[PDB]
Amino acid sequence: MYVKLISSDGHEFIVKREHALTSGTIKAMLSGPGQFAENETNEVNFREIPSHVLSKVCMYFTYKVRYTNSSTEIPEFPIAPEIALELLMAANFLDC
Amino acid sequence: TSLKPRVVDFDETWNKLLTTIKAVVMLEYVERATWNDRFSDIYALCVAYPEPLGERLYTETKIFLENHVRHLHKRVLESEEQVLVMYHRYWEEYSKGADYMDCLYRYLNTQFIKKPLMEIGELALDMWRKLMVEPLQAILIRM
Amino acid sequence: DVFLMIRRHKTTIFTDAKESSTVFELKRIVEGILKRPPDEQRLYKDDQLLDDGKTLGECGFTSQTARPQAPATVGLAFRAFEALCIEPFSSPPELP
Amino acid sequence: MEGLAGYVYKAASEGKVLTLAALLLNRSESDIRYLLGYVSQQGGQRSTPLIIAARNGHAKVVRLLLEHYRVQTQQTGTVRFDGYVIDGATALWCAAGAGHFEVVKLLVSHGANVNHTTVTNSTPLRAACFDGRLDIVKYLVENNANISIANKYDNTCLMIAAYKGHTDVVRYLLEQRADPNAKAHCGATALHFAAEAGHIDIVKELIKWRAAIVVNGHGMTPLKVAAESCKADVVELLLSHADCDRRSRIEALELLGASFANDRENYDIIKTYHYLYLAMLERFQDGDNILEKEVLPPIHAYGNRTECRNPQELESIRQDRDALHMEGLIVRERILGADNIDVSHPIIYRGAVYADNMEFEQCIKLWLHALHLRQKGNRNTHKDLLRFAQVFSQMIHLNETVKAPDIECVLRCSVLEIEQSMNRVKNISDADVHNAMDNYECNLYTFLYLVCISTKTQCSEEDQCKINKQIYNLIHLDPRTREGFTLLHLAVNSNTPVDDFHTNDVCSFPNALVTKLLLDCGAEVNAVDNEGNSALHIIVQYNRPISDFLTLHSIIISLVEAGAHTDMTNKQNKTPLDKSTTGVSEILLKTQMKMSLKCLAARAVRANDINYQDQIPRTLEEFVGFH
Amino acid sequence: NQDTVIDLGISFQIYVLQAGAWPLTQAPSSTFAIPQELEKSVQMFELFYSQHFSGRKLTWLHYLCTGEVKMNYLGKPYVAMVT
Repeated sequence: MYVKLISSDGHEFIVKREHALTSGTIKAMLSGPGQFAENETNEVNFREIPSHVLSKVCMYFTYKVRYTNSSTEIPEFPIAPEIALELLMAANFLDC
Repeated sequence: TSLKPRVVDFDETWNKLLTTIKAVVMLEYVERATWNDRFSDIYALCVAYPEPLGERLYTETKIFLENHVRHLHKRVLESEEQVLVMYHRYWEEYSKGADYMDCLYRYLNTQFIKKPLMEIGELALDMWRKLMVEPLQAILIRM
Repeated sequence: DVFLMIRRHKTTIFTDAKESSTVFELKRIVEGILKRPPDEQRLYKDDQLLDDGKTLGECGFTSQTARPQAPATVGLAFRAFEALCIEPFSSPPELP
Repeated sequence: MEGLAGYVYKAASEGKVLTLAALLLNRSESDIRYLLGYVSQQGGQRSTPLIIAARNGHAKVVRLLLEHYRVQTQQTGTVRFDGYVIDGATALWCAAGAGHFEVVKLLVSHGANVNHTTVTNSTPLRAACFDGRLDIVKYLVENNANISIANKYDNTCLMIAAYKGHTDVVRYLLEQRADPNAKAHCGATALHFAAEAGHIDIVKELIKWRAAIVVNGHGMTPLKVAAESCKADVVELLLSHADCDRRSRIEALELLGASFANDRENYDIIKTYHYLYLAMLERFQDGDNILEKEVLPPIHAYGNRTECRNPQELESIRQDRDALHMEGLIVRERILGADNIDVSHPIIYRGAVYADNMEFEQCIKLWLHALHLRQKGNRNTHKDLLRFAQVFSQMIHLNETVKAPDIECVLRCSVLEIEQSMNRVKNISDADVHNAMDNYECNLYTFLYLVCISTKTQCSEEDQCKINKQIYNLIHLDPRTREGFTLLHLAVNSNTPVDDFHTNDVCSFPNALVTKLLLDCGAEVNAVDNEGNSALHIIVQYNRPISDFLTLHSIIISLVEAGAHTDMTNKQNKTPLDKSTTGVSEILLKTQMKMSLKCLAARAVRANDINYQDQIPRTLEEFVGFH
Repeated sequence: NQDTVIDLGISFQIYVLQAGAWPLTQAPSSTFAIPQELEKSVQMFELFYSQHFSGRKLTWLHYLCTGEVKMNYLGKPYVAMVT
């Protein structure tokens, strides 16, 4: 139900499995060998992306799950200028 | 240490990736940390700078798949006593390996292959058909 | 539909709940997904303690404050209660 | 001065003396020489003040200009305003073309330019012959000017005088030892070029001077050229030659009867039957040394007739008009061959007549044969495909069934003709590149009309597969108009022109069926034009969101489902949401938007102008480029 | 095909039909509250219809519709079909 996302800089992020399956690359990582079927950790080790971009993509996962289809009230995603151009490559890697 | 296009040596990363995909195709136990590291290596090789090693990676994967399918072909051809049992076991293993490898090669399929060539799982299935059951068509059908 | 970014050193959990609810089930679900004894949950909002029976809407965050696009941090230091040692996210590189 | 140049041009346009005296004096020498040696640009065309003096008949002003000053006649200017407007001509050329003898004689008397050669090396004798004034030609001949100056395509003055009512010029040429056997670019020895005009006296003069008979570049004797133009008098005169022989006489009479059957100006079916009867009677008159017909196999376009090898069947079909028309078409095709320029136009006229009487199937057969012949001849069939789209739209507007193989054939022909249109556009640098681009745009529009018609016609699975194959073949060339519009953009754009004929009743753009068919056939849905607008950028700009909302809804879904980006930007950095300019289109797009983190991150990168060169994967540099 | 197994707990057989074609009329306001047992089914179909048929709003008729009833408080006797 809950999967674990570990950044390169030691940081650990835990989000719901349905929330983290909206990105194709994490879905591929969870599938295949090493599923680690404890139904609680499913921990994936991201050896490249830093901690802040992983926090932002987890926030994006929750944001997209909440607003996958709603009314016109869709609030904008608060992307800082410093976190851009590093979240773009992160979304390219994750196929978000 | 970052998602930056960098000058990466093809030999070492391809050797590591070849070992991991051999373990995956043979359905042997592979560490999932190494599996995520091979996603990282796939991403690094797909958009490496200044040489976008996507054609090289695709050709090397095709060569490895051809070699693996030919080795299984030789084994199942010399095991004519239970060619069907061996073919069933090897088909289960190769189908699971092809699915898991298409999972591993998702970035290559979505960023170089389609956007023509064939997908890595599709290429694995095509190589299995063209070098595993096409030469063994007569024996498999008749037995 | 409140959204919380629970922090504990490096571990981070993204959780969805309601505005008018107790933190009892919040402690229970983080106990379930953390595999720890249920007596060490001491939630901290802006480095201060809060009541275990008071609703989390009045605890310091609400729908207008806590959003899926930008959840509010909640420290979850466990009793060995330990001091709040929430590791900050890695700073982005200095853009030109 | 440009203003002074305009002032002296207006002064010479009125043919005054004191105005030009005041406007060309009290100054230095260099500016005056520049003024008298420059052209003024009026109406987009450049002409000398001497040109406007000679054109309006004001020869007194140019005579006083030659008396007072030393103005030259070697100024470079245009030729005429009658659809030619090519430069390089001298002042004496247009002076001869103006039809005024006095200005020509005063220009000759001081600095004669009788031997002037333009870019087409056309002497003022060409303009004198075109105007038809005998005195100017006589003076030019007496001024020691060569009359054998042939053009790059060999347009001798005798031929260009023979093309119009200037038999006096041709005569004055031919009793001065003119060319008796000079060919041309198309091999016309002035007799192919004179019989089309039909001036019987000119042909009389040429026969009297023994102009002889020889086939042109298309393998046509001048007798056959006269027979093709439905002109009986020149046919008779060329027949009275004592060397034509019975075979050519019979085939010339038969071709004349054939041409009389299908022609706009000269249409007489009774003359058609009578000339065919005269040709047949001269064939079957002896029984010995007979001249049997080289009967071609029957062609499905002209029904299934097999000519008329007996007078009995010709008498049987005497009162049957459509059989006479098809017989004339068949024998005309046999005589003129299948690779002639003029063999296709009577077929087109017969098809138009058949379509006026709502006989659409035979019209389609005839026009398909004409299209096949013209494509074998490698000529511009942009007007013919428009006619096909018009007659197919009229069948739909009349609720008449349309044959799917006919649609497949015309679509394949349109695809091929668009291919040679692209080849012609690439090959031609600046000769007729505007006409080539107009033909290219017209061909793309006609292909769209044919596709829209094909979507509205019930077709079998194999026929639909063939139509989709032709569409796929055209899409893989990626055709683009002047403003970068791909074939998907025009089917999306509401500004795509529709022909004023029956295509308005069927081909209405935007059309969801055309867009869906193109996307199923593999259209580049993310392709942008020169301005950068994608296929989604133009559909949101539609100004009729509710009148045809069923069309607008069915096309936005198709583009997004095909894979068009709902967030990409043009060269002006405008999201289709921003360029939606309509609440309904914005609502539909926002309903069909599939949000992603990559689009948001790229939009944030582009908004903050972050330096993204060489910091991102090369497959993502384009992603930042349009997001 | 959803990412998670949606616990419908219901058999759903809606008859979706056009607005301007059918002569059905909701001129009275007819204020009605959907009960909680079928509250999940009505919400999932709104997500399904808006995903496959964009730009279509769905007003629900509450008088020309029926179905079986789950009477847990009644001891579940004699399963009935009511509006």
